[PDB]
Amino acid sequence: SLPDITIFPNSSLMISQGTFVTVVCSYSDKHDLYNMVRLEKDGSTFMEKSTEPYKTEDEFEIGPVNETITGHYSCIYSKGITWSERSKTLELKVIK
Repeated sequence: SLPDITIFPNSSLMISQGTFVTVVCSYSDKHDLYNMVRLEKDGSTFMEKSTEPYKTEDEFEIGPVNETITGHYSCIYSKGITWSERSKTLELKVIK
């Protein structure tokens, strides 16, 4: 194999205007328990859908991006009104 590189901190990403972004929400171990997944942006629901029946990843394609896409994002998995769990938060900054 070729070498790899990883840099920290990596929670804040730069994204060019007109880019297509893919957000991959994932829930190891517990995915079958939750029937909805939502992408939260800046404290409110941005996109949502039913979870995949047979994979543990749920993708949201966001593109082409503009300035409205700048913000903080997290994935929340839920069932009904009572149960929900959230991921870490990532920051996107869209640049022109």
